[PDB]
Amino acid sequence: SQRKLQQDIDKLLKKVKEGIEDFDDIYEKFQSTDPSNSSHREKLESDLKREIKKLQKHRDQIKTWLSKEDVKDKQSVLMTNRRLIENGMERFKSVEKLMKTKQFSKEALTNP
Amino acid sequence: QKDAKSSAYSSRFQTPFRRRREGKTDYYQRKRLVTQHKAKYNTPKYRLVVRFTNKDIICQIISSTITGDVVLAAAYSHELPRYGITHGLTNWAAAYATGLLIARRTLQKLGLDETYKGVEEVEGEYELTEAVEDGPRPFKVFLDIGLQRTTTGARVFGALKGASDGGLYVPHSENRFPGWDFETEEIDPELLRSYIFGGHVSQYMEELADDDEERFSELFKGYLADDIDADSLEDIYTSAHEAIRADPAFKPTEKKFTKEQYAAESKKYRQTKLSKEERAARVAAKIAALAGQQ
Amino acid sequence: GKSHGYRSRTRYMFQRDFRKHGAVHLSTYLKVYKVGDIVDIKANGSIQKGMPHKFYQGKTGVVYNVTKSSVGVIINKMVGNRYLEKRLNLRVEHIKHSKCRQEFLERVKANAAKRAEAKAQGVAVQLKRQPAQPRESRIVSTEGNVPQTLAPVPYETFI
Amino acid sequence: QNPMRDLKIEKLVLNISVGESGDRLTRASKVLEQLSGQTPVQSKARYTVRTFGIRRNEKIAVHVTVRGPKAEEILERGLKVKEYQLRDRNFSATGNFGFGIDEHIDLGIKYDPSIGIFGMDFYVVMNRPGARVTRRKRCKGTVGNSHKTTKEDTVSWFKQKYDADVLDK
Amino acid sequence: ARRPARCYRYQKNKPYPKSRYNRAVPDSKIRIYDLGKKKATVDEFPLCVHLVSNELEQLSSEALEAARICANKYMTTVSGRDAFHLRVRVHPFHVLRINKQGMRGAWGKPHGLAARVDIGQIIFSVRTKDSNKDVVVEGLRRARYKFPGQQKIILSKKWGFTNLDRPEYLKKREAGEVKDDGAFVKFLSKKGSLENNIREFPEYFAAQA
RNA sequence: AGCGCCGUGGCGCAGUGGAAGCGCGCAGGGCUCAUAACCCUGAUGUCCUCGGAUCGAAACCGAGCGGCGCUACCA
RNA sequence: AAGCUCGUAUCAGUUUUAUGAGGUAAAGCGAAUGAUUAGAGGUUCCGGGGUCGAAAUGACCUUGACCUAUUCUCAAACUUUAAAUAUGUAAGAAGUCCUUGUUACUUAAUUGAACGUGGACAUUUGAAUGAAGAGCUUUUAGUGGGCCAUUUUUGGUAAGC
RNA sequence: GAGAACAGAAAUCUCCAGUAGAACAAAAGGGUAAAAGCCCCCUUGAUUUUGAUUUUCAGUGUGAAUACAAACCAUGAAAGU
RNA sequence: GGUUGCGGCCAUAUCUACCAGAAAGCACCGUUUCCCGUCCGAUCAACUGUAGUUAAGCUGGUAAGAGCCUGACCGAGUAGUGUAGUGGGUGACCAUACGCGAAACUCAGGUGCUGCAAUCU
Ligand SMILES: C[NH+](C)c1cc(NC(=O)CNC(C)(C)C)c(O)c2c1C[C@H]1C[C@H]3[C@H]([NH+](C)C)C(O)=C(C(N)=O)C(=O)[C@@]3(O)C(O)=C1C2=O
Ligand SMILES: C[NH+](C)c1cc(NC(=O)CNC(C)(C)C)c(O)c2c1C[C@H]1C[C@H]3[C@H]([NH+](C)C)C(O)=C(C(N)=O)C(=O)[C@@]3(O)C(O)=C1C2=O
Ligand SMILES: [Mg+2]
Ligand SMILES: [Mg+2]
Ligand SMILES: [Mg+2]
Ligand SMILES: [Mg+2]
Ligand SMILES: [Mg+2]
Ligand SMILES: [Mg+2]
Ligand SMILES: [Mg+2]
Ligand SMILES: [Mg+2]
Ligand SMILES: [Mg+2]
Ligand SMILES: [Mg+2]
Ligand SMILES: [Mg+2]
Ligand SMILES: [Mg+2]
Ligand SMILES: [Mg+2]
Ligand SMILES: [Mg+2]
Ligand SMILES: [Mg+2]
Ligand SMILES: [Mg+2]
Repeated sequence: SQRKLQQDIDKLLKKVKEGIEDFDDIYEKFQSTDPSNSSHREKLESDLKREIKKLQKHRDQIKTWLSKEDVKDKQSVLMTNRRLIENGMERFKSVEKLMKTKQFSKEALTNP
Repeated sequence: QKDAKSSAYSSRFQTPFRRRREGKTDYYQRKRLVTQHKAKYNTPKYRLVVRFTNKDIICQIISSTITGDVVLAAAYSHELPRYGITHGLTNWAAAYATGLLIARRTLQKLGLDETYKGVEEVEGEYELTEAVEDGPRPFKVFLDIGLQRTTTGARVFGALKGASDGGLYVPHSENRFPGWDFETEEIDPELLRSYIFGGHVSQYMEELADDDEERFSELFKGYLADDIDADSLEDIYTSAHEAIRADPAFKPTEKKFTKEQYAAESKKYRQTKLSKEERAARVAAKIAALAGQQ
Repeated sequence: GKSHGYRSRTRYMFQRDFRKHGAVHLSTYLKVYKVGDIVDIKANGSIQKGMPHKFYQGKTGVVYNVTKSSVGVIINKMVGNRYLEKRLNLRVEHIKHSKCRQEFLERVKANAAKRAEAKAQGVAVQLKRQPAQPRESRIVSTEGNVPQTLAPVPYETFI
Repeated sequence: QNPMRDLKIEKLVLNISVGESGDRLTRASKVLEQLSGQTPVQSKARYTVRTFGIRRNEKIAVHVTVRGPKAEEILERGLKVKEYQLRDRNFSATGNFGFGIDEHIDLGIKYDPSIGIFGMDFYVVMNRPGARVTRRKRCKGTVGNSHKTTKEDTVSWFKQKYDADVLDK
Repeated sequence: ARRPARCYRYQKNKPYPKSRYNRAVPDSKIRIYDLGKKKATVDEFPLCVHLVSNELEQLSSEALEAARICANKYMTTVSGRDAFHLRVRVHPFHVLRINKQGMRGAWGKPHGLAARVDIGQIIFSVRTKDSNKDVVVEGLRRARYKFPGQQKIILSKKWGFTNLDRPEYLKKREAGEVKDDGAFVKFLSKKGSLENNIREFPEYFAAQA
């Protein structure tokens, strides 16, 4: 039923918002790690990786909803939460690549 | 070259119309020209057809009929030297004189000659032939250029200005006459008038006579043969204009060696077709010639 | 699921003829229709403006109104238990004259003529058409034509 | 016979395809300016190729068309830097021919240190008097079968003229 | 599986071929259509023998392949492989359908492929010499059993597969207007070009025997 | 049978039109008497197949292959 | 059912003559699109193999494609062509011809358009057959589950589906 | 198809053949070649006032469309649209 | 009757390969000051009809030409079809009666006609 559908909508909406909040908190603690604590750097990577994976599952559910499920009113808020999840994805990708890159690997030797 | 086209292609091929196939008419333009408002039922749409060959200017008044187009008046640049122009039959001055001649000829034929005198004080100014109150409306024709480009400063627009100054009501704008500077978006009456009496040909004559003698002689051997100096061009063109205003009547040629002699003696040179027995005789002769496995 | 559009089931109806595509010609542009005439409606697919419906394709009517580029045609159509009069606005590309009507005009001109000399010399008007009357007594010549005798052929298979 | 059906160079096309846009293409357009003495036209791509590094609607090449005595003298300088030997490939089947030169300082202007090296394509089309019948607007047509320059006609024009030679085939 | 030809026998539906509207159909089981010495000439094989239909029905691609196999096996075991040329003259282009709750949505999936045969239509053609008339007749008699309905052997008096009854074809050959192509012949027509007619039939345009 | 999901490196998985990565494995060097652990590096893909849209995709849209999960109720 | 206006040239579930329109059946594929069988002749500065080979815009053979001329079979959502049956219109008096009146429309224009005045036209008033009256209006009942047979035809193996 | 340095299967240029085998926003079917396609120039008629007509049809509505009339405009040399 | 301008029907007119074309007319052609348009006076614009050439265009003819068109008692009254039967046949389907009636195939013939005006040995 449409009422049950919209209830599940609002539930995943709230879960996405709280996930975005704690992902942003882990991100800002990462940027203020004090990078001498490399173990703390790696721990915050793994934590925001877990949170961004949860956001991956939520975003795939949003994909299926906007594709087939006849959301019928709230395509705006579904698309905005999709965009918030994807900018979180690219932030995670930049951070993850940044600590992946080895200081004398061929890519860093080609272009700084 | 092994690019011979297949029987299926030739069978599915739709040929164009005749005049399109020999590339002489635009049927889109012709349809929009000759389609009449159907609430008039009989009124032909008259076309001032203007055509330019390499050595002649053809200017006709044509109406459209189911059996084919019919003409009402014709004027020819090779008939202009009867009036006044023995040299320069495809210049913009001969185009203007031909348009003036066709306008005067068709109004004289129609009987609208006592009114709509035209201008008679040609000055290179753009005006439309206003309808005389309490009288017949001016004769309305539409310019048929055909296929040439509608660029500014064209001899077809010269014949247009010639018919307009004659007295034919052809609707037109002034943004195609020479001297229309688009930066200023007006017309140049002095430049138009100078080119009416052929100032361009004149200044070319004096520029060549100043600079290059061999070139001037080569391009104007006829002018030097007639001893026409470089500054009588306006005089001879004017005298041509009032000759047009004087006698706009079609005088045919003397027509020597008459039409039956033309049909009989001029051409026995068209090679006649053969018949079935002659074609079979040629086929059998070719079989006899190609007999054997050689 | 089910569609009834303006040009539904009009595929071969609004196709052009084979090797007759392209521009339509100036004969059907220059023919003149006056008020009260009788015309045949057959749509031309190249001109999309002013097309008739598929019902009026191949339909004969009376033109009652003429305007700038179109004519108005009166068509009687059967809906229910009555005929309804329909006023179509059709372009002259889709409108064509009636050769039956022109043949009626040549017949009435011929009839007026025939009654004129019939009155001039005073016998045998006989204007109205008669149907195909039974054939009359004739004589056939056997001279040069002896009747050759025919028989049914036997059954031979050709395959 | 040969009244006035004599082969003449219709036009000569100078084409430089730099492959990218900006500084190099501007300098190549400049090269065409001092070579031809005539404004060049910049040709645009048609679609994207990943390997070529080109993009659709991105200005790729630049060419000039010259005609007459200027085309003749540019053609003479091109044959002089090609040492008057051309290939039977290098002579197309519709009679038109062409070649390609590298390091254009071999003819004409010096290097002009702000411009650079630009190799370039010479292509030359040959026509007999009377190609207006297929190029004009009113009453178009196609040239006859004793026309349409062939490979044989052009190769002979280049051998009768210019004292030039060809290769194996 | 394997529903009978008795329920796929008559022509009840419109022809339903493989097209862009009907995809994912199974392939036919008959893949070879000519058999024996298929590179022979009509010079070599004068007598034609036709297995023709008498009923407006549908022939399975299975029935075609089974009849072709049994006929082939009989002629090769009796008269050898090069003594005949057998061509099957019907191609299975009919996608038969199978239904496989209730009659709701009853439009069925593709199941087969059938040759719709008309009355008087050739099913099998065998061209052979004049001495093998017996063996080609009994091979086509085996073919008549694997094929449903009523069929006939007609001794076709056309020279080979082509056309043109035997005296007419003999006259054409001795006139020389017949050229031997691969497994067929080309004919001289009086409508072509003289030059290419000369270079393709030299014997008619010469005084040869 | 219907519906839905999944198919990406050797394995488990991410991946949004400018376009292929994570971890463990694998390879080379180092450290060690030696092997793990550790340090410095490198390589790795028919993106299930086929076709299409697009200037272009693994992504978009369609056909099949393979593997899962849900429903199959009232008598 | 009540009728009403006329019985005064009106209409036919019909035919003929004339003129249209159609894209089904059939037919066709050495005609376009798509499918499809088999050989033949060729072409590789340009598919994959081998051989003579150092290779060669070299050579020989094998197999794939591309072209040419043929061949076998097909198409509800292919088609050049194209029926039969059904289908529109016309067969006049509200018609035709001649002359000249209106207009603010139209034409270069007493030029046309539409409507007219006044004359002419008949033996049949312009094919056949039949008319049982023709036309018109108002009001209201019941019905709005259908089924069968020939023929055409869709789904289904089929069905008293 | 035949050619031209890098440049090859595909970059750009040139010629020839090319009845449309391309393109026309999208489904499919029609239509279109000096165009209805591609490029360029100018524009806002995708405007105002209500009527008549066609399709669906009860000859109701909605939607869509057609042909005009009265204006005001755009474009074009103009007919026109 | 040829040619030109404007056309009607729109292949009997198209396509391929050759040959011919007196006169005139078209055409190719010669030139860049002006109006004008281009990367390029090639197209377009303007000027001259002069320097020349029928080489092309165009026109006509030829080809057991392709195609297209017309006709046939050529196929064929065949396929198909309207109506009828307490006709046949298990059926599929098929004959008959009264009517209509093709297409491909084959063969034969043909390869633009014409209107208004102007001009031409
Ligand atoms: C022969 N008569 C009985 C007749 C019959 C019909 N209609 C029919 O044919 C019958 N209609 C059927 C076929 C039954 C449906 C008719 O329709 C007529 C007439 C009579 C005419 C008489 C006409 C006449 N003039 C002018 C010729 C006349 O004297 C007058 C008058 N000046 O008043 C008329 O009334 C007259 O014009 C007339 O009305 C007649 C008919 O209409
Ligand atoms: C076809 N016949 C039957 C006929 C029909 C109509 N009516 C119509 O067709 C009406 N037109 C419609 C269909 C309404 C538009 C008719 O109106 C007439 C006629 C006949 C004529 C006969 C004339 C004749 N005159 C010329 C001598 C005649 O015999 C007489 C007479 N003296 O009795 C007439 O009545 C006659 O003059 C006449 O009036 C006829 C008609 O009016
Ligand atoms: Mg135009
Ligand atoms: Mg049609
Ligand atoms: Mg529209
Ligand atoms: Mg290691
Ligand atoms: Mg170790
Ligand atoms: Mg009365
Ligand atoms: Mg009829
Ligand atoms: Mg249909
Ligand atoms: Mg059929
Ligand atoms: Mg057919
Ligand atoms: Mg086909
Ligand atoms: Mg009366
Ligand atoms: Mg009721
Ligand atoms: Mg009711
Ligand atoms: Mg246009
Ligand atoms: Mg409505």
